[PDB]
Amino acid sequence: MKTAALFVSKEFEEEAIALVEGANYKVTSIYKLPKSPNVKFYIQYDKLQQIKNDEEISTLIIFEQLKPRHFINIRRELKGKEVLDKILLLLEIFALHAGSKEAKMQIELARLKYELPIIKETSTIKFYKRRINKLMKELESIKIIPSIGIVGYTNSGKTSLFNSLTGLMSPKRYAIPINNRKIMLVDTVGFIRGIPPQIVDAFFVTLSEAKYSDALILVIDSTFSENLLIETLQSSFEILREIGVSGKPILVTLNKIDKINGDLYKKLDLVEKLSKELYSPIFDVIPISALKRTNLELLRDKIYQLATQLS
Ligand SMILES: Nc1nc2c(ncn2[C@@H]2O[C@H](COP(=O)(O)OP(=O)(O)O)[C@@H](O)[C@H]2O)c(=O)[nH]1
Ligand SMILES: [Mg+2]
Repeated sequence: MKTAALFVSKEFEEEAIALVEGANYKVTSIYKLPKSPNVKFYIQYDKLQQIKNDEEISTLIIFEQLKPRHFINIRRELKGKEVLDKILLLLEIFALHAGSKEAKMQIELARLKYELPIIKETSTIKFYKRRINKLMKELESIKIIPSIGIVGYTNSGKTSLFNSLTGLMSPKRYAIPINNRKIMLVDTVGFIRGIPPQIVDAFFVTLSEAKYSDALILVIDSTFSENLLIETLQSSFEILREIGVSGKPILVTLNKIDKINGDLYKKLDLVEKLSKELYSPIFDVIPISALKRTNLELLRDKIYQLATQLS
């Protein structure tokens, strides 16, 4: 596929894996961040030589923000093999999920702005600012069958749910038949934790495409403690309100129920009471396991009923 070597702290590893896969990479190797980073190469020189020459690794991904000197030196070595740091990784995730011209322009504006300090540390500078100025110009100027979008935080199992329904391009829109009805399933970008300031506008503009969909499926990790559940739901419904989602039916799926080892009904009833406190209209709240294929027919049937309600 696209294979990545990923450098990440233990604290972020789980999260960064799910991010790398949202950027359509397979993680084929994982290393901690270097204790004592290399002034030139950030990662160790011998490691960089191995990755340089390993035709099974297409891309180096470092879950941190790299200095311009690191980019210059890494890109030199890799010789056409790609390096993403954390900002460029998330811009890649956005680029793969964005279908609108406005989002595409914000992503490109961010990527241009991020290259500037790299070029400055290396006329080209002038070429880049003219494009940056043009896009900013055009952005300030633009400012003046049923579709169900899948939303939720990273690692909640949005891709697992989509794959499971589809039986599986960018952006990912995939029509499926349920009974006698055709339904368009839309992979929206996730809610993302810890978004670097530089890319917040590209993030929100990409996410705000969720308002194109007739209805939404909101995916929530059931393994979360009760107070983490409350917070996740408060923040999901916070964000949806602020991007201008209003009156769209929302089907909430409490996922990963297989991994709960614990009280599913109390979790379910908490999620249901709270989601209905925070938002209207809630279509329904159901428990599933997208991995273990638990309650998939329930999910199926509820997507069909919701599609019947929309039509
Ligand atoms: N145990 C369990 N794991 C799941 C389930 N759904 C997804 N996952 C896993 O959790 C991680 C996040 O899943 P993914 O579908 O990519 O989440 P996303 O970042 O929101 O798209 C992946 O390792 C999935 O295999 C589930 O129902 N149960
Ligand atoms: Mg995913």
